[PDB]
Amino acid sequence: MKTINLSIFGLGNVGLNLLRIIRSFNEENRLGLKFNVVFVADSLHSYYNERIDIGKVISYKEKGSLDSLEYESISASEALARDFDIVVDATPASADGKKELAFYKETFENGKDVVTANKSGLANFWPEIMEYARSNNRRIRYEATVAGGVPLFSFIDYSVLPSRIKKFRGIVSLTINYFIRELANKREFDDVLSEATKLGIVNYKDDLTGLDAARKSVILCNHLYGSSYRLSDVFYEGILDRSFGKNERLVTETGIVNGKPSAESRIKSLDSNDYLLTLGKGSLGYQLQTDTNGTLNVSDLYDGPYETAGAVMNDLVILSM
Amino acid sequence: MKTINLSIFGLGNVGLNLLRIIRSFNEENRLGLKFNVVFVADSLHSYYNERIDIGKVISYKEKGSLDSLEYESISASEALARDFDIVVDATPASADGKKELAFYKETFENGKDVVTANKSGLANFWPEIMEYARSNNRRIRYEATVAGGVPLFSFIDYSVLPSRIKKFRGIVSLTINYFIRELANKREFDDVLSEATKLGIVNYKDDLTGLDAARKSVILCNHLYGSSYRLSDVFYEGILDRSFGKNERLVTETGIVNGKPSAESRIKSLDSNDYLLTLGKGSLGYQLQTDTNGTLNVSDLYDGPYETAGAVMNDLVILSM
Ligand SMILES: NC(=O)c1ccc[n+]([C@@H]2O[C@H](COP(=O)([O-])OP(=O)(O)OC[C@H]3O[C@@H](n4cnc5c(N)ncnc54)[C@H](O)[C@@H]3O)[C@@H](O)[C@H]2O)c1
Ligand SMILES: NC(=O)c1ccc[n+]([C@@H]2O[C@H](COP(=O)([O-])OP(=O)(O)OC[C@H]3O[C@@H](n4cnc5c(N)ncnc54)[C@H](O)[C@@H]3O)[C@@H](O)[C@H]2O)c1
Repeated sequence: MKTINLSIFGLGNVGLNLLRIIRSFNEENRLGLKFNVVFVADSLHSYYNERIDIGKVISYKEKGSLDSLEYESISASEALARDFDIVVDATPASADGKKELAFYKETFENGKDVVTANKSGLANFWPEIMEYARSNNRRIRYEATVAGGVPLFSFIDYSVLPSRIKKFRGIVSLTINYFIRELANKREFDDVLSEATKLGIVNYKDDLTGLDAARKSVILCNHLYGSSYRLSDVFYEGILDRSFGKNERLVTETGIVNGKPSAESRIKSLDSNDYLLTLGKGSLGYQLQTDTNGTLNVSDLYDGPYETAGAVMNDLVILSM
Repeated sequence: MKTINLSIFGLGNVGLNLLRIIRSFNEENRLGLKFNVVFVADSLHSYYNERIDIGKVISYKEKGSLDSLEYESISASEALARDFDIVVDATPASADGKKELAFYKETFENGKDVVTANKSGLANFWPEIMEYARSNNRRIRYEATVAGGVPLFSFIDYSVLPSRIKKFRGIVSLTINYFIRELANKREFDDVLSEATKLGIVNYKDDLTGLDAARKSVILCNHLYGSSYRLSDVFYEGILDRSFGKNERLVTETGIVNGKPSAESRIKSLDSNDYLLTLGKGSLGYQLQTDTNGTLNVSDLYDGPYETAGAVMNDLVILSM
């Protein structure tokens, strides 16, 4: 009954599952919403139509066959100037966040909101993105940038409204924690890495230096405390010679320390009854300590891109409803 | 900056902590909200004022000294007819739900919304309460009726919007589970009960027959599936002669079974790695399996009335923001 129009940038693990979800949601939902797609782009294609056939785009991407499509081809900038409501950024994260910054600037100025799974602009240029949003009276949500499909920003925004002090501890970076836990099994780094490569588990540098965790901690700290931090404002460390205990994890923590928001990702030996120790190697989870709503433990069972796309979709519904 | 006016019915473990929270929230919040209280009632007092002094009401209730107050005394019905926005029901749960039904009817017809921690009207007269709300274009929220201060209805309503099949399993009834676990320690019923009484842990009939769980399951199932069930539509059981295993809990489950919403509270021996087995005796928690947002585990560490009042307060903010 209410139609919301989208331009989707990126058709990979997240983007392609988002298309599948949008299709099912359109057919099934009890929210009175319909999401129409007017534009899809990947690294090779940039297709516009008043009513993109989503099933066709899915089927042709699955067959490696978007080459075969009839649609208008227009550049990202032209697409932002066409009539629609929301941009979805499911593209690769740049090293410096500049491309994401420029893209959100142009999106906002063209009068559209942003939902992003890409953390790069937010981790490097948060106050600039927020200024461009405010300036243009637009909004951005970023559920999927931290803790994938486990509700986190919607949880903070709608479930614990009365709490003022919130403090966060979590496993939000899985690959480095996989490596730590395997090394704690008394395996050699080279053997863990070799197998992880064959399994598709891991250029693994950003993960294993703790930088992935650091980028997420910027977004989390800024959202929680209204800080305007970038990467240099947070602490992080990684694993790139020593042995690891069974109770060691790279834990990401944010809170107010000495009157100042603080964010850190550190390798710690946890107490044997710590909630975070209970999480499986594929499980994202966190403990959120609040002053009015107690201390809450939240996690999923198995992280994956379908659930991640489901977080993007929750943001899309929040913005629309 | 935006002022919302409340009438608070009940000044006990929940009600009195709600007053304390409202005071701190008014002083501290970054949401641009202020909650003003125009009316408070307990079993002895029914005080109205354009601007009730909350600190005074707290201090006089703590001293057992509301007798000493100057304010207008008016009946609940007169209070509902005065100008305000929301009624908070933090009163005792009736056996049959009729008093709660009549009270919400009069609240809605007088043009005010309801936030309730009392489960009784909802467990017995859900479709009637919902019809009276719809009829009068009013709203009711009930976060605190099931799983206390652990976000549950706000979680469903704002964090997993895209998911259609949701299925729920949880420990939502703590006292019966306390008794089960103590009995699993090879103690005698009479000794558990005697100690529990001295400790203030437990007329314990509704808890130990599983009826408390059953009432909560009605509310949960109706919220999840849009059913209009009452107590006779759900299954439940209790402990009121045999021995109990270490892995037995009274688990409350809801889901679609054979195309029909189903809700059951049953004593089950859980598999040793079940999430629900990880919860402490003071911990409410649940696992929510969804088709678009994965399977989510959520719990608190220690249930209590302050956190429960914090759930009431989250409902108040949702209704107002
Ligand atoms: N579960 C996850 O995979 C997960 C979880 C959280 C966040 N993310 C983030 O979501 C984003 C997408 O991840 P993914 O796994 O889908 O990546 P992917 O590599 O599977 O897909 C990237 C997609 O973007 C496309 N693309 C590349 N350059 C483009 C351009 N200039 N314009 C439009 N499209 C372009 C690619 O062709 C591909 O379709 C990343 O920034 C990632 O960090 C992913
Ligand atoms: N943490 C918890 O204690 C908890 C958790 C979930 C739900 N609840 C529910 O919240 C409600 C309140 O629980 P509580 O622990 O605060 O109970 P309580 O017994 O501590 O307080 C009940 C309050 O209601 C007052 N009251 C009694 N009759 C009244 C009337 N006719 N009008 C106005 N006030 C009246 C009492 O004097 C008292 O102030 C109950 O329905 C309970 O089932 C409580």
